[PDB]
Amino acid sequence: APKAVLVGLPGSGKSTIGRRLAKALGVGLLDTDVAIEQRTGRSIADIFATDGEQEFRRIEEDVVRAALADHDGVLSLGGGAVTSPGVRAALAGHTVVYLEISAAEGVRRTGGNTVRPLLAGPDRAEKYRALMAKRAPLYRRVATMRVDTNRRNPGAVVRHILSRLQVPSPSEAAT
Ligand SMILES: O=C(O)C1=C[C@@H](O)[C@@H](O)[C@H](O)C1
Ligand SMILES: [Cl-]
Repeated sequence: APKAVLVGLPGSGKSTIGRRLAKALGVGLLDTDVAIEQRTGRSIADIFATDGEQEFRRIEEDVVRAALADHDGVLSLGGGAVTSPGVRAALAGHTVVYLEISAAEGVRRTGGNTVRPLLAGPDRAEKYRALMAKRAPLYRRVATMRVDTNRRNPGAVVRHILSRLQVPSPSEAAT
């Protein structure tokens, strides 16, 4: 079972944090969005467009359940997986790290490299805020470790997690 399952919104640093955490632990990194494409040979968008949302979610849940069973390292969950009741059920009992950010912080961090993100109009930021209002309550439900990542360097976030994922040395009996 995974050392840590990472959840959060775009802008939470989830990709970078996952890689860095896996590097520090020396464990494998499995991203469920990548795994779905590797197992189907179809892009995320293609699946949505042809089989529909519900079928994408069923495929994703199968992938997530298999990873929870078989993967020992860091598991990075796609951003909509927790909308599936079966995924929230399957997570119970796992170590689930929620990289928590505010709506304002998320909007800032998903603006990209343009200097004047406001000039493109409010629609993208409004859709982001809507997404956070829907997703954040579900991430708080499934979390076992909430980590405030607002204005923190990704290395500090990794240290915070590592200090709360320590494993004692085994006894003689265990060895
Ligand atoms: O927010 C979502 O529901 C999604 C997030 C991505 O990680 C992908 O799993 C896909 O684009 C759906
Ligand atoms: Cl690091």
